[PDB]
Amino acid sequence: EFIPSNTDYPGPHHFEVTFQQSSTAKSATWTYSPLLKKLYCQIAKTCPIQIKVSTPPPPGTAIRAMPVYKKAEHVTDVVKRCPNHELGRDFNEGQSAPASHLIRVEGNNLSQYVDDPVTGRQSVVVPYEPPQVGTEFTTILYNFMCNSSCVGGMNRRPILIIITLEMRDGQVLGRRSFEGRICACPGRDRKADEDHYRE
Amino acid sequence: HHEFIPSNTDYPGPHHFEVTFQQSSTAKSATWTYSPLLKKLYCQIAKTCPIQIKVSTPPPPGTAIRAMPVYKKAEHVTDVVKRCPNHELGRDFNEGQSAPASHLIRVEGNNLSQYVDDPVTGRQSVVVPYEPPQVGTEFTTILYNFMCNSSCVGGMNRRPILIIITLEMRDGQVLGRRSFEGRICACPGRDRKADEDHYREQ
Amino acid sequence: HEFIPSNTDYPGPHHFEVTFQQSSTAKSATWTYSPLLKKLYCQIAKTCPIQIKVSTPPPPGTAIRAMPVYKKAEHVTDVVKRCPNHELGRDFNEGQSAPASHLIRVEGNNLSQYVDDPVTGRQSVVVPYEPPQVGTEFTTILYNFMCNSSCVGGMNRRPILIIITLEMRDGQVLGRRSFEGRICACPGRDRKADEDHYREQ
Amino acid sequence: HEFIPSNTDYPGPHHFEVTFQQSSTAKSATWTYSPLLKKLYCQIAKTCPIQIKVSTPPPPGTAIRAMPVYKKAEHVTDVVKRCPNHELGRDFNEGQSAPASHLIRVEGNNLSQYVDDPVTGRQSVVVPYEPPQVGTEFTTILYNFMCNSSCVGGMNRRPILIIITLEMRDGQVLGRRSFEGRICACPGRDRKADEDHYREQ
DNA sequence: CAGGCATGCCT
DNA sequence: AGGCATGCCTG
DNA sequence: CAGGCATGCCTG
DNA sequence: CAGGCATGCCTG
Ligand SMILES: [Zn+2]
Ligand SMILES: [Zn+2]
Ligand SMILES: [Zn+2]
Ligand SMILES: [Zn+2]
Repeated sequence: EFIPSNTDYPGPHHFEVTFQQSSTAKSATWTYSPLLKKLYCQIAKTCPIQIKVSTPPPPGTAIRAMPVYKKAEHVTDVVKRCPNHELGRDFNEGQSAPASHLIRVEGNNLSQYVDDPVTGRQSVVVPYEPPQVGTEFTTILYNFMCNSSCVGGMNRRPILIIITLEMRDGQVLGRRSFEGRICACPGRDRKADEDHYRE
Repeated sequence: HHEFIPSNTDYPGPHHFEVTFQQSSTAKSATWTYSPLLKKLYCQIAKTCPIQIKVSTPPPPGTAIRAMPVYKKAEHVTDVVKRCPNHELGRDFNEGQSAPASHLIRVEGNNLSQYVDDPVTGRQSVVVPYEPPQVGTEFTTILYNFMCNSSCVGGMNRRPILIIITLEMRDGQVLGRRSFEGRICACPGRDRKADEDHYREQ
Repeated sequence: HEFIPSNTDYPGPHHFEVTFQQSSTAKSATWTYSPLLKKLYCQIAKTCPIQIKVSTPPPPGTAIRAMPVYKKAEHVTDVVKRCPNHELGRDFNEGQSAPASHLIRVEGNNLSQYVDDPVTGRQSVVVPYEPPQVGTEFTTILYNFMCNSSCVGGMNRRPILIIITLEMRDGQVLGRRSFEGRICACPGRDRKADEDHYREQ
Repeated sequence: HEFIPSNTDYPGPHHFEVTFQQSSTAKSATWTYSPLLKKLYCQIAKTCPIQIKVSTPPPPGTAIRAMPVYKKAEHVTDVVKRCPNHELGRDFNEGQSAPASHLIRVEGNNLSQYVDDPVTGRQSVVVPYEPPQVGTEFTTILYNFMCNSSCVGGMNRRPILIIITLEMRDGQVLGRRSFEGRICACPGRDRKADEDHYREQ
C-alpha cells in the first residue's frame, strides 16, 4: 500500500478515537480541537489518546499508528524525523525506538517499531489491551518527535495520524485518522486556526 | 497481571467500595486535612493519616486493599513514584524499618502489611488484607504514612500525585477503586485554604 | 593545544589589521558590517570578503587561520560546527574538498587546508599568507559560512565570534583580530535592528 | 582530621590576582560579581569564568586549586560537599569525569584533578597552570558550582568562601585569593538586594 | 500555632 | 522583572 | 502564562 | 527588494 487509506471505518468492534479534556493554555503540552478534528501537541511530550471498542477484537489484535501527509501532492513521501532531531542527542540516548520514527509509544515494553520493506513506511504497534475494570477507554501514550515545521522533515506540511485496529495477520478491523500538528505553542495555533475557520 | 498505567477511574464495584475521611483540624500546620470540595488530601511527611474503608457487602476471603501512588498529570504518569534520594538514604524514619526506604506510602500498626515491588512494572505498592470494621465502628480504618513531601527535589519535585486505593482479591482481580489527590506538604491547612479559595473564584 | 581559543585583539609585531569594505544597505544584502557593534552580517554560503593588512611583511610560511567560537561563556567549550541538516545535505557537499562539517570555508583558493585538531576537536580553515597584489592596499580573503546562526542542531541561535589569526608554520601567534558573527537571511534588517537597539533607553 | 584552610589574601611572589569580567545585570543572569562585597553570585551548574593574572611565569608543575569552605566560624570545621539530592541525582551526573559529590568542577579541561584529601577529608579540584595565550591578559578558568547555597542536606543557607590557590607540584602555596560564593536562582535580585542593604546600613 | 521571611520557581 | 510557592524559623 | 520579539521564508 | 507573515522561543 504505497498510499494508505485514511477513511473512517468503525468495523465489527466500533473502533472510536477520542481525546480527553485538555488545557486551553497557550503553550499547553497538547490540545485537541473537535471543530478542526486536529490534534495539537509539543515535541516529545506525552499525548494520551483514547480508543474505544464495543466488543473486544481476537487474541493477538493490536493498535497501529502511522503518520501520513495531508496534501495530495506530498502523500507519496514517508514521514520521518528531520536529520537534526534524528542525529541529535535529545531523546535518543538509550532508546529502543529507532531515532527515525516520527511517532513513539510511551510506557510500553511491548511496543514494536515497523519499517516496511515494500512501502518503506514507519509505524509503531502495540498489542491491544482491554480497558482495566471500571475504565471505559484504553489509553495509548504517544509521542511525536519532530515539529510539523521542521525543515528537512515535515517542513510545515500538515499530516494526518492513522490509528488502525489490526488482526495479528494484518487484517484491518477498524481505522480512525485525525490531523496532527506538532508545534511549540498549541493553545495559540489552535485558537488561530479556529478563528480563521470562521470561513 | 501487570499494568504500566494504573487507572485512577473511580469504580465502586459489587461491594460499593467507598473511601472517605474523618473530620480534620483546620489548623494551618495540622498533621492532615482533607478537602472533599477538591477530593484532595493534605498531609505532613511521616504523620499518621487515617483512611476510611466502607462496603455494603462483606468481600470474599483473601481480599486485600492496595495503596499505590501515581503522578496525576499524564506528562509524568509513566514515572514510578518513589522517595527522593535524600529521604531514602536519610537517617529519619528508616532506622530498623520493615519498610523499604524507597517506598513513599507505608502502613502504620499492621504487621500483615507487605510491600510489593512489581519487577515487571517496577511500581511500588503497599498491601494489607481486608480486616472488617471494629465492632461498633462502621468503617475500616487504615493508617497511612507518606514519607516524602510533594516538593522534594530528586523525587516528586512539585508534581501532583493521586493515591489509588484498590479493592482486590488474593490473585489481584480488582473489585473496586477510589482515587484522590495527595499533597505531602508542611502547612496543610494553609495550602488547603489556598487551593479552595482559588477553585472558588473561577 | 588551547581548548578555549582566545578572541582578544592583538596587533603584534606586524600590526595585523582586519577590515571590511563598503557594503550594500539592502535588507537582503549578501553581507554587511557594523563598525559600531563590531559585528558581521552575512548570508549562508555567500561570498563574504574580508580584508587583511599588515605594515611589514611577516616571515615565510606564515598563514591566516579562521576559526569560529561561541561568544557567551556558557557555550564557549562547544566546537562550532555545521548543523546535521546542512552537513548531510547534497548542497555544497558532494564535489567539495571542504569537510561537510566545517562552518567556515575559503572561496577560490585550492591551497586552503581544513584542520580538525585531534586533541581539541576545534575546526578551522588555514590559507598561506599572500601579500596584496601590486599596488593594492589589503590582502582579501573570500570566506563562506555554511550554516545560519539559528540552525537547529548546530549554532542554534548562539552568537559566534570569528577569529582571524596571523600565525607562522609552527603555529605561533603573530596577531589576532576578532568580531562577532551572525549568519542570517536578511543582514540589512538584522543590522539596522541591532544598531537601533544600541540606542536603547 | 581537622584542616580549617586559610583564606588569608596572599599575593605571593608572582603577584597572584583573581578577578572577574563584566557580568549581566539581569535578575536571573547566570552569574554576577559585586566587588563591593567581594562576592560571586551564580546559578547552579552554570559556567562561571574566573580571570587569573600573574606577573612572572611560575615554575613547572604549578597548578591551581579551587576549594570551598564555610564562612561563619561555627561551620568552618565542616567539609563543603554536595547535598544528597544533587549527588545521587541524575542531573549533571551522567557521562562526566567529576565525582558526583564535589561542589566545584572545572568545565572544559581534561587535565583537572579532583582531590579527595585522605587526611583532611577536604574536596578540591586542581588544574595545571597554563599561561595566557599570545596577546591575552589573563588565564581564564571555567568553574561550575553544583549545589545552590540554600540546598538543605548540604550548604543549607550557610555562606561559603571559595579558596583559589596557586600552588607548586609539591603543594607549596605561591599565592591565595578568596571571595564569598552564593549559588542562587536569581543572582541579580540577590546581589541587588545584598548591595542595597549594605549601603543602607 | 499563626505570622511572616528567604529563596526557588512559576508567571 | 514582578510576584507567588513553600519549607521553616520565631516569638 | 500570556505577550511579543526573533527570523526564515513567502509574496507580489 | 521591501513588506509582511508563521512559528520557535524568550520576556517581564
Ligand atoms: Zn525535526
Ligand atoms: Zn523526599
Ligand atoms: Zn545549518
Ligand atoms: Zn544541592
